[PDB]
Amino acid sequence: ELDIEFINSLLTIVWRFISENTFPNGFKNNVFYAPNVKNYSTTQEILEFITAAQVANVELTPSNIRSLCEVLVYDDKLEKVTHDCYRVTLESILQMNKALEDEEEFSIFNYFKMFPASKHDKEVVYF
Amino acid sequence: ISSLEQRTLNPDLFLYKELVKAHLGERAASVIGMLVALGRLSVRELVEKIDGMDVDSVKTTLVSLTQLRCVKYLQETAISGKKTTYYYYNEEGIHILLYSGLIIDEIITQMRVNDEEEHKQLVAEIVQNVISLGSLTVEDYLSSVTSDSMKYTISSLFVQLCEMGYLIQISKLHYTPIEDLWQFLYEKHYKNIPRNSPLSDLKKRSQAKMNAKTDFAKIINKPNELSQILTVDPKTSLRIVKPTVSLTINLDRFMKGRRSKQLINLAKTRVGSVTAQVYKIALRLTEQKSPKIRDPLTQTGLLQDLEEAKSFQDEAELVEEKTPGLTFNAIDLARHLPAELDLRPHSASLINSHLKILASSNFPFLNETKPGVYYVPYSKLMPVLKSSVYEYVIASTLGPSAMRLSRCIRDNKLVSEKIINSTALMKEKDIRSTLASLIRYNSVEIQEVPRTADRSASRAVFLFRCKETHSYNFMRQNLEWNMANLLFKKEKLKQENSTLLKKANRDDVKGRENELLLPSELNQLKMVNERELNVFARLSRLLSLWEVFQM
Repeated sequence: ELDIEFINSLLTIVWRFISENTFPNGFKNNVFYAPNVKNYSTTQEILEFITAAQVANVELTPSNIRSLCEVLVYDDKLEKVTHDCYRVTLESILQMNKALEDEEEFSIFNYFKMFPASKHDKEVVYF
Repeated sequence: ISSLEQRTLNPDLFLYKELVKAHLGERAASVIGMLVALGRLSVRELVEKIDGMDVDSVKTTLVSLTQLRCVKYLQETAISGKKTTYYYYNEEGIHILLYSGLIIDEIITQMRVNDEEEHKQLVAEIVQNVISLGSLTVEDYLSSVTSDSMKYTISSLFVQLCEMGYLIQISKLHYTPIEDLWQFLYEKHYKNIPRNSPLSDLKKRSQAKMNAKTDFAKIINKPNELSQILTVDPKTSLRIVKPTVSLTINLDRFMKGRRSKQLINLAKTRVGSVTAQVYKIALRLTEQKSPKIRDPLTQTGLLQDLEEAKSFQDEAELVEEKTPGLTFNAIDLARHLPAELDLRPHSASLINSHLKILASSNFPFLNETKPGVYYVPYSKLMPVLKSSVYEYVIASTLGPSAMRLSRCIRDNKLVSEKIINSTALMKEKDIRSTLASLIRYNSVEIQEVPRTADRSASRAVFLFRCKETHSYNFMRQNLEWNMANLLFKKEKLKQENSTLLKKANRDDVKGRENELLLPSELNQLKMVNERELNVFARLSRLLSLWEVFQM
């Protein structure tokens, strides 16, 4: 509703709850199953859960929570599955912060910085 | 203090002049600088462009650049009959100078599955001078060694390594340009016609073409055909190398193994952690028979029409699932699956359990024809491999919010800013800032509407495309410039510390416990060779990002 910045908090517990259907989250510190378990939960289950854990807003309505999770398939915190449903990707679980691997690009979160030397490379410099 | 002269260089001319000025001298860079900057060149043309070396000192370099595969010449003549060699450049002779630390530490890690031995020091030494000399036979390297206990050992691993790839013999096809190798081969199948044949000219064109298409694929696989291995048990050792051939290194098997290194890294962030290891051995088996990272038939022309690109996509999707090496099942993985996997003993049924999960992900890791028979797609995953790593280099650098728009513009594919803040959830000046810091790169274009007659921006709404190739070719060479800038500051640092490094080589050949010097510069030498190794650290880190868009 003209962008109250409370909505940055509600989709996180939406994201946390849709992650709970994948696996018990105590293993991320790593058991997974075949495609016989139902790791996913359709949007016609969370829309009751968001009314179950109710917020003091005015609508709590469906047919736009299906697009409120579409920013989380744009933020790549969950992927779509079975043409109408959504489930949390593996890479977004890694927000909790061992021989470190040889420069995976996909761990953008844990690569460190450096006090100013001369031999660095920045993206902009070819401007 | 800010390198602005180098911001205006052609980032492939600025790269290729730096991968030879550091390795070769400053005379090889002057020759190959003109070859990039002027295309095809003779010898009598190079002596008019360089102006500072004569006709024979350039011929000192030309017989040395062709030794290191950095020149892909052609010896052709005109109709008058003068045979004038037009030397060219080639990139894969320069990429072996670029990948040169990765090639050694790839063949080390690939030859730890055959012998638990110090070959990781020993096979690294034999590959160290197949690159530094470019082309060589085996017996001249066998001439330098003396002990037959090791001479038989290195001759055993030569044919063992060449068995599974990584080395083929040299040929003229290695030193002839593919587009000029094609058209001469295209004209073999044009003048072989009967004179005044009644065939129509478009069918006359197609008669020359498809006869040459399988003929062009034949010539490329002639060094890929293992006829060099044919030296079978003259006294013992049922297969050894051929002595009389000049044995070089190929890159198309290295880059293919380098592509497979990228795909396991994509899998570790999407589909489990233990099942990605199963995916690693899966692609490692069906590896040498895989198609190239780039069809050389594409760069022969052949895209003037629309249908030949469709003809290329026929055989591209053909080979990824109709090749007798590239069709595998869950039965065959346990034959090369090592110990200590611990998938809670190993059995092929639980293999097929974690082979099923590599099909249900949104990334096409492993689809299947038959329910046991899995295969990895290449025409379908490689155009979504680069799209995934491009979204996180934007996310790491331009913030995570810039990742959100770059995908929201990607699927909506003609979206406007009234539709952005409906399908995004940020404040509108924050939208109009992070979009503004994203049009500066080619990640999005802007599609204007001319509401009036002229194309005025006063009363007009703008739309936002997301072109693939304009956004990628810019990111391809933003890295390539940064890759070359980084070696420029490497060489400039070694050249200004030359009197240190000359003292570090001469006075203290062995006596480096005291340097025969003062401690006020060995610490200064410590912060030189640290930065001299830290710059190649950032090189290999950058080079993995760069080679994605090469495929």
